[PDB]
Amino acid sequence: ARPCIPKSFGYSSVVCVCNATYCDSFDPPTFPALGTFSRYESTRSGRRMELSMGPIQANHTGTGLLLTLQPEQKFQKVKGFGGAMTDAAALNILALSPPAQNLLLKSYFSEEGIGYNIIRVPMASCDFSIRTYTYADTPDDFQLHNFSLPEEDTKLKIPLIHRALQLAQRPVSLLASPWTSPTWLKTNGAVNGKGSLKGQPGDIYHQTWARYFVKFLDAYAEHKLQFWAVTAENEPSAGLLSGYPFQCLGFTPEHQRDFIARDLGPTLANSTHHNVRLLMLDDQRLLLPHWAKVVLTDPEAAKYVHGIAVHWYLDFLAPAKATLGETHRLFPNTMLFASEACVGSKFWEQSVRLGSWDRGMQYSHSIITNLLYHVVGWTDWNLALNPEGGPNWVRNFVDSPIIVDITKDTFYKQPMFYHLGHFSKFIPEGSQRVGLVASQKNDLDAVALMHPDGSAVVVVLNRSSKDVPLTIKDPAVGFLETISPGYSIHTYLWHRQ
Amino acid sequence: ARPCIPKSFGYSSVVCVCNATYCDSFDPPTFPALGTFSRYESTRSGRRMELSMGPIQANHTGTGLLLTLQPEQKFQKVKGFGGAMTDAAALNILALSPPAQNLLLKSYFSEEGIGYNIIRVPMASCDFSIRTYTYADTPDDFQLHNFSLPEEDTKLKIPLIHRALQLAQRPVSLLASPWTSPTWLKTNGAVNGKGSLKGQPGDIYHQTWARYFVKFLDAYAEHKLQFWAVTAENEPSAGLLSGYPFQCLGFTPEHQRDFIARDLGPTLANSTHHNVRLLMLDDQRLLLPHWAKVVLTDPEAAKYVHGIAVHWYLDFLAPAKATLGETHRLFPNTMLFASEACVGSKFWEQSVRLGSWDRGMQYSHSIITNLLYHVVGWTDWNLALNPEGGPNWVRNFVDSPIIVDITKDTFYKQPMFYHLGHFSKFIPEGSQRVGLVASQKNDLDAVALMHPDGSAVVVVLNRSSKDVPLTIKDPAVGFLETISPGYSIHTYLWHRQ
Amino acid sequence: ARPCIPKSFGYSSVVCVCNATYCDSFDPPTFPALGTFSRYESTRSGRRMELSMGPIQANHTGTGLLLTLQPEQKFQKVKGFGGAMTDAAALNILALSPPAQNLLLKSYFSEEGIGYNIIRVPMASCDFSIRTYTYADTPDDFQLHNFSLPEEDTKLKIPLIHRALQLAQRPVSLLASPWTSPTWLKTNGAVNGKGSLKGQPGDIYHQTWARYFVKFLDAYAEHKLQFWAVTAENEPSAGLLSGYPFQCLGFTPEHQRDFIARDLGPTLANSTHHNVRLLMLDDQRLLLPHWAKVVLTDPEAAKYVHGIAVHWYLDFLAPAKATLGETHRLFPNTMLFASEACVGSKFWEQSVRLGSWDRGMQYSHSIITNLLYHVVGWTDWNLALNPEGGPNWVRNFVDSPIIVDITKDTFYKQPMFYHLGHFSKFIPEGSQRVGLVASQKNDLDAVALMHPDGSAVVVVLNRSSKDVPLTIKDPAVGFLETISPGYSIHTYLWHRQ
Amino acid sequence: ARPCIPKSFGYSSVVCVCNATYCDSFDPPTFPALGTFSRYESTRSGRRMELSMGPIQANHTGTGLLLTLQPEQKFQKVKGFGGAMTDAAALNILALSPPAQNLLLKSYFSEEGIGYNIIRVPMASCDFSIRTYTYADTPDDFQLHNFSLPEEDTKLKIPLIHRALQLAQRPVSLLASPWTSPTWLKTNGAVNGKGSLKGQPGDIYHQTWARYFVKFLDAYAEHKLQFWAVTAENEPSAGLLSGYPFQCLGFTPEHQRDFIARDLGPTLANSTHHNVRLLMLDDQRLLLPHWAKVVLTDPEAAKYVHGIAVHWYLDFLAPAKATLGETHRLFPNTMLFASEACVGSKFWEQSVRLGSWDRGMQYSHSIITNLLYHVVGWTDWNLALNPEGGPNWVRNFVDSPIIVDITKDTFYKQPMFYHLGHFSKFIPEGSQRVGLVASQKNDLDAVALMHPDGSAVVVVLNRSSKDVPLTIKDPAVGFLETISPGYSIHTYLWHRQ
Ligand SMILES: *[C@@H]1O[C@H](CO)[C@@H](O)[C@H](O)[C@H]1NC(C)=O
Ligand SMILES: *[C@@H]1O[C@H](CO)[C@@H](O)[C@H](O)[C@H]1NC(C)=O
Ligand SMILES: *[C@@H]1O[C@H](CO)[C@@H](O)[C@H](O)[C@H]1NC(C)=O
Ligand SMILES: *[C@@H]1O[C@H](CO)[C@@H](O)[C@H](O)[C@H]1NC(C)=O
Repeated sequence: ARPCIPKSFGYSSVVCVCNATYCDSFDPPTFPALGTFSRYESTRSGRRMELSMGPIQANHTGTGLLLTLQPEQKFQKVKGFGGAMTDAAALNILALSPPAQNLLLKSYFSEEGIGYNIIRVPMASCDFSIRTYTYADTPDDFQLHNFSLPEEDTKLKIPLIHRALQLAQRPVSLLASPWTSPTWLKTNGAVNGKGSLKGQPGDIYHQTWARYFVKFLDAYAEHKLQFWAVTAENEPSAGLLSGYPFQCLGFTPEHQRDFIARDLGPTLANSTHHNVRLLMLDDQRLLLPHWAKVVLTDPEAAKYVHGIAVHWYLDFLAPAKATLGETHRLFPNTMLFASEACVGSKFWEQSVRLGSWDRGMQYSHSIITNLLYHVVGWTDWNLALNPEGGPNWVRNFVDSPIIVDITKDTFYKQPMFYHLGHFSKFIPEGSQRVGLVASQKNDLDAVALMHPDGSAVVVVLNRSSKDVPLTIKDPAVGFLETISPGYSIHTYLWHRQ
Repeated sequence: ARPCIPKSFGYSSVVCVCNATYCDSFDPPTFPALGTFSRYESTRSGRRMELSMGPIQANHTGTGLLLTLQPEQKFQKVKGFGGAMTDAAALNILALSPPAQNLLLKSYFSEEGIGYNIIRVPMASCDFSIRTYTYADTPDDFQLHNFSLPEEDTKLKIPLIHRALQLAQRPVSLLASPWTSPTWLKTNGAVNGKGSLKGQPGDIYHQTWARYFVKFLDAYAEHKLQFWAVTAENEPSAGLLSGYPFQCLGFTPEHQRDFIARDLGPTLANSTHHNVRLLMLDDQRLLLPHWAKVVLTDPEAAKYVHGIAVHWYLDFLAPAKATLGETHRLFPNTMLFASEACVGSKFWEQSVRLGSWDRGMQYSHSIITNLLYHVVGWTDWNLALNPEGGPNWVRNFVDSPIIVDITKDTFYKQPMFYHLGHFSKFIPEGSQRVGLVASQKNDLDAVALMHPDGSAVVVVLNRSSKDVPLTIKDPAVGFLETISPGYSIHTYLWHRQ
Repeated sequence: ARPCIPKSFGYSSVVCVCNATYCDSFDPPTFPALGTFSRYESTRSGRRMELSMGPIQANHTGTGLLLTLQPEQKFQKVKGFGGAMTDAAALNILALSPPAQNLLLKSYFSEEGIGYNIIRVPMASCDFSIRTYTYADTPDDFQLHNFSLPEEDTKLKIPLIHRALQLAQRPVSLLASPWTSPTWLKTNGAVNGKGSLKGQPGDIYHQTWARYFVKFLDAYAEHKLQFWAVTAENEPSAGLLSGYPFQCLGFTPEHQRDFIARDLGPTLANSTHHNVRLLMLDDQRLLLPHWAKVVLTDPEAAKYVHGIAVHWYLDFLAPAKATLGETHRLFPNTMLFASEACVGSKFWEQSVRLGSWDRGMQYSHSIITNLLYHVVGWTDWNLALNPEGGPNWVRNFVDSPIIVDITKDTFYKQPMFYHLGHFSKFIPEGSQRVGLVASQKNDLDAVALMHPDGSAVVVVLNRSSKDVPLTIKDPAVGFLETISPGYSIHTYLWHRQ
Repeated sequence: ARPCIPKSFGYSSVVCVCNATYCDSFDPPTFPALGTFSRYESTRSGRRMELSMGPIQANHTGTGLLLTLQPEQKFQKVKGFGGAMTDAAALNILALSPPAQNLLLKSYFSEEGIGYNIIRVPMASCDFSIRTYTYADTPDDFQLHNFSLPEEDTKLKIPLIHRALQLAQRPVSLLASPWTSPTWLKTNGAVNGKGSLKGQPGDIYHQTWARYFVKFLDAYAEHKLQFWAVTAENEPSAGLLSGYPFQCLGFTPEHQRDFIARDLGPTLANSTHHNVRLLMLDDQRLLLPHWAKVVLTDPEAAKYVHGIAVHWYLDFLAPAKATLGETHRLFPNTMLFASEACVGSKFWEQSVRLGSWDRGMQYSHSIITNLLYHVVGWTDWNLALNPEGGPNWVRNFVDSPIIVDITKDTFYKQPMFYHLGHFSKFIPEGSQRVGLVASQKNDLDAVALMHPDGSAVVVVLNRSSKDVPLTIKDPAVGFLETISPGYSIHTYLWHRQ
C-alpha cells in the first residue's frame, strides 16, 4: 500500500511524513512460495522496507562472503520488541487529531505497520513527564488509602494502550517500571537526588513500597489491562548518586536482593497478580554480571526473579561478552531482556536529528548484538517525542523513532523506526535464534532466527559504505544470492519446507 | 489572628508557610472613629499586612512630601480583584489534604484572607493544563451535540469555584476565556500555531463557535454557576504567529469585529445568557488604541461589547497613557479591565522564586498604574502553581502568589499574594478612584479611592531603598503623619465623617 | 551571477548553500537605460534577488494601487547598512577553509554581494564571546598601563575587518560599543550583574573609563583601523537590572549625560580621535524620547553627541511614531541610527530556523519602518553564527543571516541575508529618503529614496499571501506597471533624467 | 611553610586561596630515622596535606584491617605525574600578575609544591583553544615550507614551559599530541567532523603528516625544548564519529598501525629526534585490548611503539582488568601510560565545582586503580581553567585542579590538586610498585611503592564516611598503627633501613 512520503531536514537521510489523511503502510504480510525468498530493504538513499522477491538456487560457486545457516544450533526464544508509553509520548500522540492518532498507532501495532508487541508503562512520573507526582503523595499513607491513578494514566496512557492492543493482532505484553516511590518512603524525602527507601527490608517502608506495586496492578486491572512483567525499579543505581536530577530510588545490589526476597516477591506472590513476572536490574549492563550474582546466588530472592532487564546507555564500555555473555553463562535459565534505549543522551550528542541514518544503525546494530548474546527482546524508550525531544520536566531531551509536530497535525517516522521494524515486524514471539556462520571476515552485522512455524528470517545491516555481495546458505533449501548495499538494512524471509 | 510563619528560600524576602493545620489570617476587619486611621504594612524584611492605628491631626508636622486627597475629583468604579482557576491551579490545590485546601481557599476568598471577588475560568485547555482538549473534539459536530465538560471542570474546577463562593462574603464574579476552538473549526487543524476560524463571519463555522459559548454557559449553569462576563478569545493576536506553542485561535482586530457583530453578539443576545457581558481584546495593551478603534467604531460590533480586557505580562509592556489612557479618551464609556497578569519571565530567572520581594513590587506597581489609567479590575493568572511553575504541558515561564508543595502537604504565600491583598482586601466592589495630589516630584506610587460608604483608602508603594517621610491630607479630617519605609507597601483606611 | 544553490531544512523557505568552491553572487552593478527600470525579486517560493527589467510607460489606467513618488519631499540622508564582527562571528568565519572565508566575506562586503558599509565592533567581550575579558583586567590600573588587545582582536576581528574593507568598493564605517568596563571600575566588582561605574562623573573611575575608549582607538589605529563612531555604552539600562546574566555596565540617563559631559566628551575631544562621533543610548527605543530629553537638553552633553543609536528588541511595544518620531521632532539635527537587531530572542522563539522566510520579513519590515521614521542606517547583530546560534558563553543563542557549518566547510545564507541586501545593496551612503504616497490602503511596506546621483530606489515588501498589482508613478518619467507577489520583497531602480 | 587559606563556594569541601602575595606551600621535604613514619593527610573537613610523624612498633595492637608491605613482589616502575599546557591553561596563567604566575607554577613544579614532572603539550589547537589553527594552514604546502609556531606556542606555551622547568628540581618530560592536521590533508577538508587522512599509508599526505611531527619537534628544539615522547594522535577514535565537534583526525586501529609502520615510525627514526618515544592509542581504555592487538602484533608497526597511552574519562569508564590488565598480559613489554584525565559531566553538574571533594576522590581513586593495573604514569588535562571551565571554543565540560579568577588576581587550588599531590609529590620517577596485601575485605583504596632508594610510600584513600582503623605492616620494621578517617586521603612514608 502507501509508500513513504520523504522529507529532508538537512541530515544524512529522509523522514517519512504522516498526517491525518496519509501514512506509509504495508500490504497484509504473505509468505514467499517455497523455492523463493522475500527481501525487505531500507537504505540511506531513501528506500523504506521495500518488498522484492528472488529464487533460492540449488547451486553456488564463488568465493564471495557466505553466511551459512546452522538450524540445529538453537539459542534463546524471542519475547518481542516495542516502546514506552511515557507521559510525554501519550501527550504528543493525543495532541494530533483522531485520524492521525490512528495512523501513528497503526505504524507501531498494526500488521500493516511494524508489529510491536511490547509496551513499557512507567509507574507514575519520570523525566518524560510534565510534573512529578506519584500515585500516593499523601504523607505517611502506609495503608495506601489515598492511592490513585491521576489523569496521565486514565486520560492519556491507558486509553492509548487500549487503542494499541486493539490494533495489534499479536498479543502485546505490558512491562511496568517505577522511577520513584512516594517521598515519605524515602530517606531524603524528595522525588530525585541521592536516597533510598527508609529502614531495612522486611519493615513497613519496604512492605508499603511492595504493596504499592499490587495497588498499581489492581488499578490497571480495573481498567482491564494486565501486565506481563514489572521491573524491580528503573535504574536502581541512579538513586545512589548525589544530585541525581529526576525521579529515582536507589538500591545497592544487596538492597535489591533483600527487598525482592523479603517484600516484593512474597507480596506479589500472595496477590492475585501472582502470574506477573519480575525482572531485576533494569539498568546499564556495565553492572553485570555482578548484580546478577548478588541477587541470583541467594535462593530466597532467586525464586522470585524471572529475568534481568538491561538498558543500553553504557553498552559501549561494557562489551557484550563480559556482561551479557557471562551472566547467561552463570544463570542460563534466567532470561536477559533489553528494556530501554535512546539516542542521545550523551553531553556531546544533539537531541533530535530529523532523518538521521546514523541513529537508525545504532538501533539495529544494538538489536543484532543483543540477539547474539542471549537477549530475548528489545524495548525502545519514548514511543513519540516533539521536535525538541520532549516534553521533559528536567530538559533531558532525547530522540525518538516518531516525531510529532502538533502545529502541523503531522508526524515523522525516522530511520530509527525502520531499523527497529526490520526486526519487530519479522520476528514474532517464540522465534528462536539460530546459528549463522560467516565464511570469511566482514563488516556486516547479521543474525538468523527461526519462526515458531519453522520458517527462516535473517537480518543484515551494512554500516560501511561499500556494497557487499553475499550468499546465504540454508542446507534445507539452497542458496540466496544477494548484495548488501552500503548503508542498508535487509531482512530475508523464506520457507524451509 | 494568626501571624506569618516566615521561611527563606534565599531570595530577597520570605514566603509565609501554611499546612493542613496552620495558615496566617486576619481578624474580621474593624475600623476606628473619625480622627483615627488604620495602616496595614508589608515590608521586604518580613512584615506581612500588619496593622497599626494612629491619629489624623489638625496640625501639619511634616516638611516633606504631601499627598492630598481630592474627593471631588472622581474617576472609575472598581469591579474587583481575582485570579485564574486553570487546570494547573485546581490540580495543585486538590493535591493538598482537605484542611490545607480550605486554608488555601480562605486565604484568597474569605474576609479572614484577602477577599477575592473575581475568578477567571478557561473554557477547556490552555498551556496550564496536563492535556489538550476542547469541549467538542468529535469532528464536524456542527450543532454541538457531543459538547460536554470533562473531568477538569466537573471534578477539579467547578467544586473548587463552589467552595470559593461559599467562603466569600462579597459576591464573586466569574469571567470565561477560550484559548482554542475544536480543531475541525480551524484553518490549520491544530490546537496551537498560526490558525484562525474556517470561512468568514456569519458562516457555519463561525455560528458553531459562537454556539459553543452558549453551550459552555448552559453547562456551567446546569452546575449552578453563572458568569459575569466572557472574553471574545484569550489573546487573539497570538493565533497569528508561526507555530504558536500553545492553544490559540487567531483574530485580526477586523475578524474579531465581524465575529462579534455577525456571530457572537447575535448568538449570545438570542439566549438566556444575554445578561453575560462580552469583553474584547483580552491581550497585551500594546494593541491599543488600534484594536478598540477597529472594533468599537462599528455600531454593529460595539453594541455588544461591554468592555476591553487587557493583559499585563509584565516584564515588559507599553506606556500606559498612550495605550490605556488614549483608549479611554476615545471610548470613555467602554470599561477597561486587566484580565490577566504574570511574572517574570525572564530567561536568566526561575519561573518560581520563593520570597521574591521584587515580583511582589512588580504586582502592586502595575495595579497602581492600572487604577491610575481608568482600569476597573485586575485579575491574576494561575491561583496556585507547584515549585516548578507547573503543571504546564508546554513550558513554565511564570510565578504564582501561592506555591504548593504537595509532598509536604504545604503551601507558600509569596510576597505577590500580599501585594495583591493590599488592594483586593481593602478595595471592595463599587469603590471609586479619586484624586490624590502629590505636592512635589517623588518616588512613591500612590492611589486613593473611596469606598461606597464614603470612607477613604490610600495605597502607597515604596520601591526604593530609602525611607520616605510622608504626610497625607484629608481636607475634611486633617493630616496623617507617616513614613513610607524603603521596600514597603502601606494601605491607609480612615472614616471621613 | 552564480545562482543560489538552495537547501531545505523544513522551515518556510530555503537557504543558499555555499562551500569553498561555489557561492551565489551577482554580476557587476548596472544602471537600467532611461525609460526602463530594474527589478530585484526575492520570494518565499525560492527566488533570490534576481534581476529583470521592464519599460517605464507614458500613461496609466486603473483604479489599481498607485504609489506616487514625491521627489521634492526630502527627509534623512542614509549612513548605511551592516552587521557585527563579534568574537563568535569572527571565530565561525575563520574556521572555514580560506576560499570559503572569502566567499562569505564577498557576500557581505563586495559589489558582487550585498555591499555592506557598516561594521559594528565590540570593545572586548559580550555574550557572543567564549570568555569574559576586558582590555584592562589588572585590578586598579588607573593609568591603563596593562591595557592591551587579546587575540580575539589581533588574530580574529582585526584581520577579518582588514579583509572586509579590502573587498568593499564603498567606504566602510567602523562603529564600536563596550558591554563592560574592567570589574575594578564597577561598584559590583563583576562583568555582569547590576552595577555601574564607581564614584561620580568627573572622578578617577569615570576619567579612567573615558581614557579606555581612547586607548581602544589608539590600539585599533596601530593596526591601521579607524573608527567612524563609538556608542557611550551597549544597552546602559541592562546594568541597572539585578542578576543581568552577561557583560553590562549600568547608566541612568542622568549618569549617561553626566559621563558624556564630564568625561567621555572632553576626553575624546582632547585626543587625536576627536573626529570619531559619539552616539548615545545604544539601547531599546522604548527608552525614547526620555533618554534623549535628559541628555540632549544639557548643552554640555549635547555639544558631544552626534547621534542616537537604537536596538530593535522592544520596537514592538514602542510605536515608531512615539519614540523615533517624537525624538526627531525634539532634536531634528541629532541623527537616529539602528545599531543592533536579531531574531529568536524570546522564549517562545526557537533560535536558528534555517531558511525561515518570517525572520527575513521581520528584518525588511523593520528596516522599512526605521527608514519611514528618520533613521539613517541599520546594523544587524552577529555577521555569522553556528547552527546552535553561538558560540555564546551564557547560552543566549539567536539567529544570524549566515550560518556556518564548520564540519561541512559550508555556510548557509538565510532569507534574512537577502532581506537586508534588498536594502544594503541598493541604497548607497548619502541616499536621501523621499516621499511616496499610496493611492488606497494596502498591506504593502514600501519606502522610496534617491541616490546621490539623482536616481530612484523603491523597496516593496509583501507579507500577505495575496499578489498585489501596483503602479509606481515618478513624475519625471512615467509609470512602472508591476505586481508584488505574496511573500516577496522587490527593489526597483530607475534613472530619472 | 604556609598553610591553606580556605574558602567555601558551597560545595562539600574548601578550595585554598592564592594570590600575588600568598599561596600555601611545603617546607623542603625531610624524613625521619628508621622506626618513624611520616603521614600527610587531607580531609574533606579541610586538612590539606598536613604532616605528622609517629612510631612503627614491634607490637601489633590493631585488631582491624591489616595492610602488609610485600617488597619482594615487584611491578611496574613509574614515569611520572603532570598535566597539560593547553592554550586555555596558558591564557589563564598569564592573565595573572607575575608574582601570582610564579606561585601557581611553584604549586605544581617545585618541591615546595607537588613536583610535577610531566607536561603534555597540544600540537596546535584543540577545543581548549580560542581559535582554530594548525602549524601549516596554507593549502597544499606538501614540503611544509610554511610550517610555523603561532603566538600560542611562542608567546604563551613555550615561556610557561621554560619557567616550569626552571622551577622543577626533578627532570620534566614533555609529551606532545596532535588533535588535527592542516585540513587540506583531510578526507573532509574540515578541522573537526568524521574525517581521516586522504589516500593511503605510504603516500604523499601520510608522509606530509609524518613530517609535520618532525617539523613540530624541530621548532620546539629551536626554543631549547626536547620531547620525551609524542602520541600518534589524540583520541583517534573520535574522528570516526559523524560531525565530531572538536578538532580530530580519525584512525581505525588498522590505519594507525599502517601509518606508524609506513609513515610515522620511519620518518622519526630517519630524523635527529629518533630518541623521542612514540605512544599509540591515546584514547579511552574501552578500546583495549583490541587496539593494541591490531597495532602490536604487526612487527613493522611494533618496532616503532614504546607504549600505549590511555584517557580516563572518568565519570564512565570500562573495567580495569579486562582493558589495562588484559593488555598487560598480551603485551607485557609495552608500557601503559595515562595521558589525560578529567571531570566532568554529568549533564546536571557544573563544569567547575569549587571545593568538590568528590571530584578529588575521583582523581585519587582512579590513579590508584591505574597503579594497581601496571600504568607507569598519570597526566592531568588542563593545568588551569577559568571559573567557567574555559576558555573552550566549543563547550566547557570539565573541571581543573587550579581555577583562575583574573579579575581578582587570584587562583584556587581544588581538592583535586591535593588528591593528585598525594601521589606526584611522593612518588618520584623510578619508584616501583610493590605488593601490599589486605588481610580482609575492606573499603579503602591502597597502593604501595618503593622509591629508587628503598624507602616506602603508601597512599590510602577513604571514600566512605566511616573512620577505618588500620595497621600497616612492614616485615622489615614493624607495625604502623593508624586510622583512615572518613573522606580522607593519606600518604605514609618511611625508611626501611
Ligand atoms: C497529507 O499527506 C498527503 C501525502 O503527501 C497529501 O497529498 C495531503 O495533502 C496531506 N494532507 C494534509 C492535511 O496536509
Ligand atoms: C504546620 O505548621 C505549624 C506552624 O508552623 C507547625 O507547628 C506544624 O508542625 C506544621 N505541621 C506539620 C505536619 O509539619
Ligand atoms: C560546492 O557546491 C557545488 C554547487 O552545488 C557542488 O557542485 C560541489 O559539490 C561543492 N563542493 C564541495 C567541496 O562540496
Ligand atoms: C592575598 O592573600 C593573603 C592571605 O589571605 C591576604 O592577607 C592578602 O590580603 C591578599 N591580597 C589581596 C590583594 O587581597
